[PDB]
Amino acid sequence: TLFETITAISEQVDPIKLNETLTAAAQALDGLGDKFGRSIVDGNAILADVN
Amino acid sequence: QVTRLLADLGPTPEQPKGPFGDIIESFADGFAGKGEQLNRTLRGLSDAL
Amino acid sequence: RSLEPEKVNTIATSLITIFQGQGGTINDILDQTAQLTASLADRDQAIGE
Amino acid sequence: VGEQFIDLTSDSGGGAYFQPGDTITKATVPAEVGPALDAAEKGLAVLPKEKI
Amino acid sequence: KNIEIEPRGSETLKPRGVLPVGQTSAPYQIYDAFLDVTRNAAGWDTQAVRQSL
Repeated sequence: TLFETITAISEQVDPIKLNETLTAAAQALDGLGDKFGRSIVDGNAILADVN
Repeated sequence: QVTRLLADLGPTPEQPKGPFGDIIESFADGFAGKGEQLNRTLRGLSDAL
Repeated sequence: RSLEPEKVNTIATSLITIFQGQGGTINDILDQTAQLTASLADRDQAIGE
Repeated sequence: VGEQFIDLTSDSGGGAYFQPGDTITKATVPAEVGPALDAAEKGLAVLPKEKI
Repeated sequence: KNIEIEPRGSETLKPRGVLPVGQTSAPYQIYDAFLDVTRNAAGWDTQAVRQSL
């Protein structure tokens, strides 16, 4: 039963689409994850000054 | 550790499908048909920015 | 290697902090930005000119 | 595969010692394989695969 | 355990030839995998993870 359930999930995983999705997500923020958070903080300050 | 993770993050009477089941169900229902719209929005945002 | 407890716990606590009770706020953001962007895009020819 | 045994674990590692004929009333037992298998099967089964 | 060879290139590997360290790899042990997954799962705050999901 456990093997059947894992096989049922694995048939639905479809690794090609997962591969392209994960590749796009990893290339989205490959070298700038601190930069995005710093930008969110900067935008928080900007909104606090503009509102 | 296997028993602990299966009990903590598994199905409960309150949450029959479990955390992962609920999140995959909500993400599949919450983005059903919005893939093309999201792709177009992301392309436009990237170009403009 | 991607299941390191420090990163998982930090991300989990941060998501709990950020998205707790913010459904109405995000709904308001989406509605207001949809209306504003639709009104702005209705003047596409004017903006181009 | 097996080879069960019993371990005596003391965090302090000092002080008073047990005397012959005494009894240790505090103990623990590892999680059984059967409940873990059942929990894994249920947790994997409740996931909607079509939604995946 | 066993060694798997994937032949590449045109030059013949002479007798007593030594493959470079950069062309060889060591296995990822099963006990290493169990150690990694168990040690990582030990430190998880499962309540926080479930609440975040």
